[PDB]
Amino acid sequence: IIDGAPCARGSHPWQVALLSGNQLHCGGVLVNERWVLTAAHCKMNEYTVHLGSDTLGDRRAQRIKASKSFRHPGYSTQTHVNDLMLVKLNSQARLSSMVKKVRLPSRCEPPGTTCTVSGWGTTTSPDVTFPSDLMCVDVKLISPQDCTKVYKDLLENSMLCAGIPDSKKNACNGDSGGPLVCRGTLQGLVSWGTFPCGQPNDPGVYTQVCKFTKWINDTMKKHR
Ligand SMILES: *C[C@@](*)(O)[C@H](Cc1ccccc1)NC(=O)[C@@H]1CCCN1C(=O)[C@H](C)NC(=O)[C@H](C)NC(=O)CCC(=O)O
Repeated sequence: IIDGAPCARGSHPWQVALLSGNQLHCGGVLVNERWVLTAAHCKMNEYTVHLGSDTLGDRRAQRIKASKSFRHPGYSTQTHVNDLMLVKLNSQARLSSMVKKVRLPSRCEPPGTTCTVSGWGTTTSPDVTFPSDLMCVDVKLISPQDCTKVYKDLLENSMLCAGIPDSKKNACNGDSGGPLVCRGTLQGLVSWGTFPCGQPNDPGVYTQVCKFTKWINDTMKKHR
């Protein structure tokens, strides 16, 4: 997260981190006791899931191994369209005041809506600086017509843009799969942006979750 600040303590109980061993790979969100929702470009053979603490690497944080993951069938490693994936935990997560299921959307929030994106991604770019505390930044949803002016052919229908005019506030490497919450529901998952990160007027791009609830629900039902 670029130009942000530590998220409010305990305000993101559904935020998880996908680790490679004990090293940050991507962010993610807890859907239920057995599933984490994240970005498809974060695909790995297996993962270690961090839950229950705003401090990445917290010795007292819950840790669960995940061996199975399933990317949306329409995902492209080329364009990153449909950049979402479901990761199945090997054992069910222990829910508590600090580990909760995220609230999935029933509708899409309109352009201009103020939202919050979080993650343990780098706070600087290209030079990397990884925070120990979960970082947050508020951004506003940008209409597709307005975002297309910037990204043109890079933009696809199920991608959602968000940012603040003339501001560096944005997501960066390590934040993928992370939550973009607007007025109580998960509206996006961090997907991509420009490099270096934080270039003013270059919106952050997210997978628009309100377009995928059917797939998310059916996929979980499928793997029991
Ligand atoms: C995987 C996830 O952690 C990460 C999060 C992120 C979000 C915003 C900026 C940087 C990183 N997402 C990615 O890494 C995605 C998927 C891999 C490629 N990717 C990118 O965001 C890459 C770095 N962006 C680009 O390639 C963009 C389209 N190009 C440019 O920025 C170069 C052209 C220009 O600068 O205009």
